[PDB]
Amino acid sequence: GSWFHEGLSRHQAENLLMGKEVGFFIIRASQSSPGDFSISVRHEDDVQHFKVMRDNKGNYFLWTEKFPSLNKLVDYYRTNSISRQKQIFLRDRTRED
Amino acid sequence: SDYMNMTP
Repeated sequence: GSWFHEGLSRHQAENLLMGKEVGFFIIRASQSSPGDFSISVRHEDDVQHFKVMRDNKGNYFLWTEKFPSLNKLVDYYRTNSISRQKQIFLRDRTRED
Repeated sequence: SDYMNMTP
């Protein structure tokens, strides 16, 4: 598998992630901002979406924290909450894996 | 649509 499913729609990402554990996620091309990515993340009761923005140096960010690559952004949010309303960490393996 | 980190 892969984190990255560029062609998945927002609703398709919701459907896929409803079948996954909290913190599982997919990175897709944004429908609203076509040259950018969106990260969809399974929360406890639903799936929420984050826009991956770019600064004038080409860094990637969600909030204020900047990263030179999507990979570094993902790895940061394994340890730090991606959500400001709840504590949610990105995950991509089950506990049994 | 709606994104959690959309701010002005």
